[PDB]
Amino acid sequence: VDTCSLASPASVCRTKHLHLRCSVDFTRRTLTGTAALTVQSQEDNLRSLVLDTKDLTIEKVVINGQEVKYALGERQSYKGSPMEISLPIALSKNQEIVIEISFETSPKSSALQWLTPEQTSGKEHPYLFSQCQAIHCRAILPCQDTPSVKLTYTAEVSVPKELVALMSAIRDGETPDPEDPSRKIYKFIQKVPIPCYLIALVVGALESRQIGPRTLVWSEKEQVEKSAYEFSETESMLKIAEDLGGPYVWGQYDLLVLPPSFPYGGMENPCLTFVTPTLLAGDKSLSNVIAHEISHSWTGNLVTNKTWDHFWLNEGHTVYLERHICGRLFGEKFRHFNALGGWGELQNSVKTFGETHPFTKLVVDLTDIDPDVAYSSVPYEKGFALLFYLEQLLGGPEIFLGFLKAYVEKFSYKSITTDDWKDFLYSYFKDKVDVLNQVDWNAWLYSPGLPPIKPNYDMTLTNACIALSQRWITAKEDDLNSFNATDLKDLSSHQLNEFLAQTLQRAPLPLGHIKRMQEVYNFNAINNSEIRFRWLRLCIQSKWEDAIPLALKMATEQGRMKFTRPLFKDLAAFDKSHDQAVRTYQEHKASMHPVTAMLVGKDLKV
Ligand SMILES: Nc1nc(-c2ccc(O)cc2)cs1
Ligand SMILES: Nc1nc(-c2ccc(O)cc2)cs1
Ligand SMILES: [Yb+3]
Ligand SMILES: [Zn+2]
Repeated sequence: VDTCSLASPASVCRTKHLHLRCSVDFTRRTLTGTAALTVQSQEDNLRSLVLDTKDLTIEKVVINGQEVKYALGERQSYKGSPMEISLPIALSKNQEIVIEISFETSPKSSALQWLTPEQTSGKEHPYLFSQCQAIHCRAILPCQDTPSVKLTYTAEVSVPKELVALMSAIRDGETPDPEDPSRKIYKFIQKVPIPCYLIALVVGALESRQIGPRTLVWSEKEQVEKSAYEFSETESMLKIAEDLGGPYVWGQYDLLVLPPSFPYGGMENPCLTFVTPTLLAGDKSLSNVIAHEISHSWTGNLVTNKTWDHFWLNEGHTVYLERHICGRLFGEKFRHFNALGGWGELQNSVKTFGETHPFTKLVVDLTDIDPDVAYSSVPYEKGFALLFYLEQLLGGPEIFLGFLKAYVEKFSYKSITTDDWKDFLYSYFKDKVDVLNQVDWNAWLYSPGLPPIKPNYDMTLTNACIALSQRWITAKEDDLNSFNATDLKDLSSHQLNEFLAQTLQRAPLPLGHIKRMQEVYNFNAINNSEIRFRWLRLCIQSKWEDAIPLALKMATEQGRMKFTRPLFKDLAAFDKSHDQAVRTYQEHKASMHPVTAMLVGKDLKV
């Protein structure tokens, strides 16, 4: 069972389809309307069912044109409140009914961020976006909020007429709202069954530009041009992904560039990937995030984790595919560079969590744990590490990609656990079971800390990063004069980032070293978000007071948790900025994304 859902499990009943009809009210910061769920009984004599909700106001439940009895249970913290519905007529196995629930969301829905005009690029219109993963869909509409159930959907969304709605679905037309000529209805259809965490909505002053045969970029007008350039590799990435994963089944692959407060680098919403504007480096250097979101169209969206305990299936295989796309575009040495970078990231996470911490396990027990609190790079990189280790063990990339494609084919449109994956692994590689039995499965899947084996990594592109990092770490005062801008001349932006990543691992450095770095490399001028992030962390942890306003600024002017959370932690750990960190958080709290607010608050112990 899914310990994160309070709804009837899939073994009792299954939602087949959602029809959503709602209106977006910016003045009230509410979504209001009806969720019509087509539900199929999996049991004989079914007389009631339970749905997940969180901070939803229920007006009525209608079945067969009549109002029916329902009750809301006690709130169970982050899980929300179970909604039990008494069915008018007992259902047979496989019998389907339609249950139409009239509801309204709370302004504090953890699924939604409502932005005032002053929080947008254009400063004229408000903006709304959703983020349902893992378990926030219940904060938008009543549903079986579990990835074990996959449904198709249709929607009509009424918005002020000067604004545009988009969803994780194929755009199916727009018309004036016949109930209100100040409004427009946008229509949507998602014909491929999906888990409900992939339901998504944005409403705002959006413009679009075409960047490939099946891709429009959407954003506020101010970001469209930069976005179209930054993500121009999208179609070639899709073509490579199709070669590795099989047919792209989703029709459209559009991109939405969100305002700065979007909490993740991206979110793989079907037909409409959501991305952070911190990707806009000016040189396409952060495009691996697009590769990653594209790869989710197979691993995650087609083959889905059955519960959140098995989230590594989603993330590990997606990083694996992502690195193959990047490897095809830029070479195998680059795939290895990124892979080795990912091992370093895993080192950080384990060091930070503690090597006995339950959240360093590949498969976790999320019973009574808020998945938002458990989220980290561990399922990404430990997942990737396992697959890359298996790749090397089992005969190399070409062979392991054969498994990958077969795995996607096998489990498409289904939800699976680590058991299912392991069973199919053993089935596909039955001719190599002897090899497979040398894998320490208990350690890999269920033990905390670093993996029992480190894969083999090509070092070619990483050597120069390590060389320069070590020069700085081993430098004494009388050596600082030897550094100059020519040191970076043969480094790509990826290599500069990794140089900073390597050096940050040994932080603090002496304040004199860090001042010299700025003097010769002018890292303060770099706008690449990844590089700037690591540089500012390096400065704060090395106790450079001058970096305080820059770190505070980066932490608050964007909201990607990858950056914001460690920036606030570093600022709180520096005695000179500690009070500033806490105060700044308290001042920005109200206008932050609700999940980010909560997590930063936890991090700051406030
Ligand atoms: N065997 C060795 N691995 C490394 C290494 C480990 C992690 C990184 O991110 C980068 C390099 C240095 S020497
Ligand atoms: N392998 C691991 N997966 C997780 C995890 C699982 C589900 C989430 O929503 C967030 C994090 C933590 S450690
Ligand atoms: Yb010396
Ligand atoms: Zn992902």
